[PDB]
Amino acid sequence: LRPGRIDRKIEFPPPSVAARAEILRIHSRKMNLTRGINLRKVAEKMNGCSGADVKGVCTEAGMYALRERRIHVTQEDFELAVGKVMNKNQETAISVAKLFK
Amino acid sequence: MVDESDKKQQTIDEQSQISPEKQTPNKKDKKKEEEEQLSEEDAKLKTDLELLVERLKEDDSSLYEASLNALKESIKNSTSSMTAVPKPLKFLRPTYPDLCSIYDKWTDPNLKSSLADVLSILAMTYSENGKHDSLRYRLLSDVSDFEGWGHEYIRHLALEIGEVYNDQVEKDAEDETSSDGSKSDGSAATSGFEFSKEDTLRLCLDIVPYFLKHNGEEDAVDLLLEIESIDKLPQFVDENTFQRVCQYMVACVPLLPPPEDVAFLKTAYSIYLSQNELTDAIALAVRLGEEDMIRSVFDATSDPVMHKQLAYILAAQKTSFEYEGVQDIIGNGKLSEHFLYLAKELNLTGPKVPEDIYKSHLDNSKSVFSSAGLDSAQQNLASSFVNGFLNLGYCNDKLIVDNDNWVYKTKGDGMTSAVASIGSIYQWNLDGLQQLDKYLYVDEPEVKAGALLGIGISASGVHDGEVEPALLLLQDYVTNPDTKISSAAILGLGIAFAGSKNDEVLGLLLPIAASTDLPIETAAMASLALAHVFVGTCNGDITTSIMDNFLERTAIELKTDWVRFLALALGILYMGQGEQVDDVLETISAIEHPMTSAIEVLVGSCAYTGTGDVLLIQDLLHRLTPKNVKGEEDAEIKSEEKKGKSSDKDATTDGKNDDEEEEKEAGIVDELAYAVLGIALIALGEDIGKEMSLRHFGHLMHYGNEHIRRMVPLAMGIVSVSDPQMKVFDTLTRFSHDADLEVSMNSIFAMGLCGAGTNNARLAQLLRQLASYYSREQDALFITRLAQGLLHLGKGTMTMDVFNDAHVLNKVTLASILTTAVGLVSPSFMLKHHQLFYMLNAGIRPKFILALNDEGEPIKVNVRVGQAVETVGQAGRPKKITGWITQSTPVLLNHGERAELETDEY
Amino acid sequence: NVKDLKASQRVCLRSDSYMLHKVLENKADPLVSLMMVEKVPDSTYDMVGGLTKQIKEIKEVIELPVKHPELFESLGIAQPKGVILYGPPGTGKTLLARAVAHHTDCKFIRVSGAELVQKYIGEGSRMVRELFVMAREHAPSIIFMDEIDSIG
Amino acid sequence: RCKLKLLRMERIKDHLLLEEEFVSNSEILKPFEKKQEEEKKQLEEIRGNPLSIGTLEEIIDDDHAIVTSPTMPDYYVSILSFVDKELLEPGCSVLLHHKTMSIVGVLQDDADPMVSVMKMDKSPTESYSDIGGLESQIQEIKESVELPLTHPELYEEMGIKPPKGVILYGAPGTGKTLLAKAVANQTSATFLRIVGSELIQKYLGDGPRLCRQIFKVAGENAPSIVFIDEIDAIGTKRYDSNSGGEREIQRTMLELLNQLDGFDDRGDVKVIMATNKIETLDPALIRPGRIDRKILFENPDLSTKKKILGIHTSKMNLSEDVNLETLVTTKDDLSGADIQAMCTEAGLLALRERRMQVTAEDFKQAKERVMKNKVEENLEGLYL
Amino acid sequence: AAPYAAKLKQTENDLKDIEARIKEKAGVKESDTGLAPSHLWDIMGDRQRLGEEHPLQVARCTKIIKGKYVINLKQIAKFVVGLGERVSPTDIEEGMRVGVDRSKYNIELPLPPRIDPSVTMMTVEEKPDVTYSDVGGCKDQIEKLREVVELPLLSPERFATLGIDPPKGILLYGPPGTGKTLCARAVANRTDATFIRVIGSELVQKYVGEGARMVRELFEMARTKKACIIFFDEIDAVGGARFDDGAGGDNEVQRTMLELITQLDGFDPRGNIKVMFATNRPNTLDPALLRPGRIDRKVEFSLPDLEGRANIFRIHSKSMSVERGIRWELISRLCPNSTGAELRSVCTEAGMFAIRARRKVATEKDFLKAVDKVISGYKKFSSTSRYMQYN
Ligand SMILES: Nc1ncnc2c1ncn2[C@@H]1O[C@H](COP(=O)(O)OP(=O)(O)OP(=O)(O)O)[C@@H](O)[C@H]1O
Ligand SMILES: Nc1ncnc2c1ncn2[C@@H]1O[C@H](COP(=O)(O)OP(=O)(O)OP(=O)(O)O)[C@@H](O)[C@H]1O
Ligand SMILES: Nc1ncnc2c1ncn2[C@@H]1O[C@H](COP(=O)(O)OP(=O)(O)O)[C@@H](O)[C@H]1O
Ligand SMILES: [Mg+2]
Ligand SMILES: [Mg+2]
Ligand SMILES: [Mg+2]
Repeated sequence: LRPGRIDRKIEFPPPSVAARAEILRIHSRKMNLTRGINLRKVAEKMNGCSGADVKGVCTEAGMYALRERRIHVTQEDFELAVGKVMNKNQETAISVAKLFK
Repeated sequence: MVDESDKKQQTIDEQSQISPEKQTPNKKDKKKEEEEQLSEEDAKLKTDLELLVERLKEDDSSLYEASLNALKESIKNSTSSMTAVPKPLKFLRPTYPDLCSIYDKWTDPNLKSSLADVLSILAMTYSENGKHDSLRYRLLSDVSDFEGWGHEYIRHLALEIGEVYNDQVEKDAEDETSSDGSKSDGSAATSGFEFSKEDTLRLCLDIVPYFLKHNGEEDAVDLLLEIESIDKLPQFVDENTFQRVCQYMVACVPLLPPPEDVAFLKTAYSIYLSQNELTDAIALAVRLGEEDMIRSVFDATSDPVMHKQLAYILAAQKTSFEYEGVQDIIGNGKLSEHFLYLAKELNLTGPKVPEDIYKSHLDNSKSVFSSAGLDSAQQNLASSFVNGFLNLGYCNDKLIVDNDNWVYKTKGDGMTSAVASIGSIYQWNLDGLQQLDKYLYVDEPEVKAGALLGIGISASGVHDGEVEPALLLLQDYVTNPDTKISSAAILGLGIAFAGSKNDEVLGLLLPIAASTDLPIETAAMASLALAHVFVGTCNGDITTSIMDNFLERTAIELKTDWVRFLALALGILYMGQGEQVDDVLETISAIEHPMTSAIEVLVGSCAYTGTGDVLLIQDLLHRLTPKNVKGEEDAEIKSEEKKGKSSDKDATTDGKNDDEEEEKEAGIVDELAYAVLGIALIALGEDIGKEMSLRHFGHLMHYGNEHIRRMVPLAMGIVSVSDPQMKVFDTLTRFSHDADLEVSMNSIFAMGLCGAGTNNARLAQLLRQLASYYSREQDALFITRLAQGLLHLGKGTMTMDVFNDAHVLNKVTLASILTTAVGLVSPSFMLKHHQLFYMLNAGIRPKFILALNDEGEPIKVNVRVGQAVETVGQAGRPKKITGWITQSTPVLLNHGERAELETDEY
Repeated sequence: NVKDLKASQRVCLRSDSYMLHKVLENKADPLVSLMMVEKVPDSTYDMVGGLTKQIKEIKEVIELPVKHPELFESLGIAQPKGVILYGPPGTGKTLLARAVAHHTDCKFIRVSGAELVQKYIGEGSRMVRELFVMAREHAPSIIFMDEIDSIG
Repeated sequence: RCKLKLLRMERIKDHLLLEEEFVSNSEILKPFEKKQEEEKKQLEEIRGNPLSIGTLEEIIDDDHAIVTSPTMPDYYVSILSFVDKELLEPGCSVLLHHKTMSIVGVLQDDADPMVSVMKMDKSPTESYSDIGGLESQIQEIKESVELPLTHPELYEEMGIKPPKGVILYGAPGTGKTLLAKAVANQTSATFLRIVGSELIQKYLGDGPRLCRQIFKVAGENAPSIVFIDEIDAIGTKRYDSNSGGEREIQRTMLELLNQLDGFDDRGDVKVIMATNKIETLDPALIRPGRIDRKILFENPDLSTKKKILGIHTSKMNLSEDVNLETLVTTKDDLSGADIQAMCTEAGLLALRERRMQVTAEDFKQAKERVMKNKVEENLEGLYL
Repeated sequence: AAPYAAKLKQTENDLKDIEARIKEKAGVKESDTGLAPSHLWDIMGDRQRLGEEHPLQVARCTKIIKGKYVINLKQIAKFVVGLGERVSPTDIEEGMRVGVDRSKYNIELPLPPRIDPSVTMMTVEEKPDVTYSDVGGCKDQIEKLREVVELPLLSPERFATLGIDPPKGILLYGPPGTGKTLCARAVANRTDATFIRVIGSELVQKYVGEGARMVRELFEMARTKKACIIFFDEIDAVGGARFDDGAGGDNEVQRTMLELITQLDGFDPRGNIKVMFATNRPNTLDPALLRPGRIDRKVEFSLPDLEGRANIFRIHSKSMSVERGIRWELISRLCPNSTGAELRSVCTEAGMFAIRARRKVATEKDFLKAVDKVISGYKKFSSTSRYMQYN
């Protein structure tokens, strides 16, 4: 942190909601989607603070779709994945409380 | 960026970033309707300029290029350049950046070729108006910097550089050159050069010399004078203006071979004469070698003043710097003429005042004695010469000398050279005469002869002004019929006067060096002396010396050694110039036999001096011829062969040394590597050739004044013990001497081991002993530089007797030459109005940084040291005057120079 | 012969007494050892995209002075040194450094604070000079020393 | 500018040097001389074909040795002894003959993965007085480090021991780290540089062994300069506590005492230490009488930063809007690395607009960002 | 930009390209040693060549069987071997190396014991020749060394007349900077006894048990040598304190500590090994070398006295070029009680003031400046009266 060796500082913030929708899309470009799925709608269900959370929602949607054994990933699997991954946020380490001093 | 529509000043620039709506459509349609709209187009010209001005900020090529691409079309398509020929001509001002933007900011073969030609013709014709000049100028000092113009502005000025260079190469010149169209001189392109030069002198120093060298006239330089002479102090300082003037000449040393170079150096002198320092005028006047310019400067200081003041002392000090003493003769005689103050000025110019200041330096320094007295056989001769080599210069070791025991046990040639070593103890000093008198009046004719040698050496620090010169004593001894007596007299005569000339000296050295009918091997010294007299000034290239060389070769080869010395004497004589040595190379080569080829190869070294890079390949081509001849056969002579080979080895080295001082000085470091490889080549190539080249290497270093004096002599020295000829160590130590007991400690330590450790002949032992004792003096009493000091690119005259001795195998005969080592350097000291024997302060710095000079200038940072120090050689050369804090002003500048200080205080 | 031979070049031998025959048509770079055992494929900006700002920020100081160091000479700037990437884990901090490197043609050397990537020197202290020297052999390069500071 | 003249002259003599060398080697490095032809006949008679490598454990004084090969088997070798029996010694790599193993010869010059770390992989491209400013106590580092190498003459007049060692200390931003590399440029003595976080290892006992090496290498070059960067990094740094800890730190300090002087009496090594924590060291190295003059450096004051800033802005394209003296004026006794950082950030703002001219605005706005790093690296803001 | 500037960039890059070219064409080669007094080497090279006379697979005796021996080759493989015709019944000892023949295993040539020595040979060097006329400390302290170390090496005749077991050991302990190493270098010239100098911190290895081997090998080898001194330097590491941990990592180092107790005391006493131990803290010593039975009279090297500093500064200034008429007593007064090494740096800083002053001598004045420099130095630091706490 000595002054003059640091001339660029790249902070990556927690995603915006335009950014967080596109992370869902990035993973889905290998996947099959039933037409009409908006991963912007799912992004408004998310609040997030890392793009790791949304990578787990896509992984879960294709493993629910694997359980079904359908080629398409169906739209209820992306509903179930957000609530399943949020339970997983409360089980890797708690972080969303609102309960403060 | 994007087109959005104009409703403010910011968005007009945005509109025209994609597509001008004001310079492209409007102007084009207008031009192809009516020739009454030419009145409007002139008004719109200013409008077109401003939009260019705004948009010289867009980093990438594409949206400046493409946008102006049809404006480039409008030149030939609508403007035509022939619809009145004033009107299209004056409308070429906005279209000219546009042409460069497709030419250069896009490299494309079809259009870059075509548009080079277009830029030339229209530039020259539109600089008649003088609006083409101003058009460059708004881009010269630009608006903002980005990629594009970093290439663009070089194109504008490249048209000018292009044409003048091409006019010299081609035998067609003018507008017949097809990559231009600009006329060679005229007056339509003459004005373009004049306007361009004013600005580029102010901000740069880059195209300023380039243009002059392309003109090749001191006229061009004299136009530069007018602008600079106003600029001398207020715009940029005197010192800065000086650095410009010497940068041109140093930079254009290879670029102007000799006949061209001197014509330019005449103008550099004139600039210096006009401005404040007449000290820099003198330096450039020596550099030419011109007697006349020296006299002009002497008159400039002397005539307006009739009072002792700093001024008389100053002329005399300036001429003193040349320890060749070409200047010393000139300055002695105007001073007698003026007849205001005789007493102080005549001595000061002469080397007589330099003897007095030496006494003060010697007090601090003390005197080192370690001299060998261990005699018995050949070791007697070794020890007696060693006595002198440890006390070179002015020192005192009187009690050891007056013990005549060891003096008299020497024999033959040893007796003569034993008394000569005694005289070099009292070198550069008038006192000590009493010792020479003893020997002169006692035993065999030999010691009388050696007393004379001492006079010559001692006289090197007192002659000029014609108060007890070497000529006065020694003219008598030449007349004497005995041979030893004559040879000793004329060798010492040559030493004392070095670069000085006088009729009695010259005319004495004239009947002999013309009579080779008599078989004397010690009449080499006759030419040797004559050669020095000429060095330092524009050559006489005396026809007598060429005559006798030819007559001796015809007459005898029974003594190849005599003629071998004579061949070198010509090559030392021919120095002082490079213009004139061209002609005599042609005279000697008229006569063509393999013996004459030997003479030629030495004189080729001197002939091409100061620009040679042709000399060097040629001096490798000579080497191949032995092997070539062998190939052919596969598919009295002794003397002739021997001379062929020895001359070649000395010449190859001599070319490298001579070239490297004169061209620049940063190349000096590179030429050292050739010699190392040359030794390896010469050992498998010829057995005899090796003997010569070992010795030449040590003197390669000393002549060129390398910057690395620590590493290379010690590294050479271990290996060279096995190799034959121990005369090598002696020649390494002439370089190594630098500041004494700096470098010289390692030499003593290393050389005493190899000497004690190995005895393999008492002959071999004698050389090895002599060398160590040379290197040391006494806490750096004096320094040796082959260079003049005033110029370190220049070449002196006193050290050319040192350079002589490596071409012939070692002897007791050679030892007599080798005892003399004149070439001493003065301890730079402040002078005032009463004559001061010490300094006050100096700054010292290991090296310069500047690009401007290759002689360098010390930075104003330095490390501080006190008064009374001898100037220090390479590996630390820069010396600064520190007196600014004591509110003093140097009068005689020093930057590592030899020049002695004089200071002005109010 | 000795002028077709240089150091770190693999050869083939016909053992007539170890008689050098040809150069071998294979070599495994020692820098590639580290990179292998790590194992990284190439990325671009569709593995980062959707935070369009980041690509610009790093482009100025990382990409350009590999591409053209003449810009930074004209500017006069003393060239960039360390550049800190920080943020939540899962923002593709590593993925941006991968993305620059395929375009710039750098060797993307991901270090991780490991003693497992090596098997030829086997400590990180002595692999600071040497890592630089390998990245200079195979220049251009990006040394992605990912510190973690979980170690100990 | 107009440094052309230099580049031409140097380049031209190099061209000729390349020419001369090539031609010298071929057909006039005669393998037809009898001193080359007769020498190789009887040299190869005992010199191989394959020359099995050994490592020399010990010699015996009867013209023998006992080698241990890296391949395996030991051998009780003789010595052909035209490589001069007393010229070789343990640790050397030796040439053995493939019929019966005799020492044909000895290879000299090695390299290790442990001197790879030391050796230079660059030659500094910033030379002296790019540390310019704070130049009033650069006289005790150019008259004990540079000078005895440059003149042994002045230290002959006084005689006794020359100056050895300097320690540089002050606040950071006084240029110490490059100063070390810049006095090395001038002397032309072998400059080793070793970082002090590589004299801390995560293994035990092998630390002193690495440090012991460093000075034996240096004395082998007759002149060297060794720079230890941050010799306060061997008295604050540790890895794990079971192969590091207090002990690892403790030992390496003690080792470096013997290396700096002790019994060894090695060659000339000039030492340069930069430190700013000078109380984590043995009280056996920071005494005068080892490291002779100790140099203090203080933050550059108003007039000194005028010296510093002309160093950095000569590389910049200055506008006539640019005022250098008001950039100096505001700051009060602050670091010279800060000035270097503000000029770098000024060219970054200039690049942000896209223009390779540097304008006044870029320096004057970059100043405040630099000052925000002093006034919120302490979140107290204005002192409370 | 400017028209000539455009060309500077090209010529610079031509330089870069030609340096590499010159280097490549010169070639890289491997230096090989020579000897000019050998122009014939195949007068004795041919005898060593081409038949079997033999270079020997080195082995080592592991057990004497009385009438053959069991050796371990260094290829590890074990063999019973006999006796050839260069070897007798009495030449072979336990743990001794022997060279054996590779076609048939038989003792060819007996050899010195143990090939493990190579880092016990990097603590052996030949003696530093520093005089006893310039030493460190001008007290009675070095004559105490001259009775324990020096005199029984010179003359065991006096200690047979006393009848006492000759005196061997001594501790050099106390303040830093007092020239303890200067006096063992001074003694190295004078006695003409081989010196073996040890770093105690080179005795520790990552793999514990390695430095145990190390110590044993050096010490027994030294009993075979005659009339040597072993200078145990920097043994505050190993030779320090001992204590037990519960999860530490100090214990591996203590192994070498224990081996120092047991080689010194032996199962016989030292076979003409005089031992000096230099401890720079009198506070780090094993409590089983603290007992004085093996470390006989132990002499504290302390900081100079006010008369001792005057003497020390006079050796330095007789060796320096000065003007006499300078008081060396005054200089001791200005100083506090402090190291002997400060006075050794007064002269060299007075020598740097010589050069600024433009002198060949150092005179009275500038020693005062130098004295002040070092004193303010000790003010800035410590160990100006510290013993590392507790005499
Ligand atoms: N006083 C100064 N004057 C000029 N440049 C300085 C100064 N101090 C530091 N620098 C510059 O800062 C950069 C790095 O400084 P360097 O590493 O040499 O210094 P340091 O004092 O050892 O400590 P630090 O790196 O923490 O500043 C270099 O570009 C150097 O030129
Ligand atoms: N008493 C003294 N007289 C002269 N010089 C001394 C004296 N003491 C120390 N010195 C100088 O200090 C240098 C280093 O001291 P040395 O290596 O002998 O340390 P030491 O006294 O054994 O102390 P420590 O155990 O604390 O390191 C010596 O080479 C010597 O020049
Ligand atoms: N910005 C992003 N765009 C697309 N996918 C992402 C992004 N960031 C993270 N991922 C996904 O999340 C995974 C884990 O991210 P990781 O590489 O651990 O992030 P970081 O480098 O920030 O610690 C990746 O392997 C990838 O599948
Ligand atoms: Mg992660
Ligand atoms: Mg620092
Ligand atoms: Mg200690």
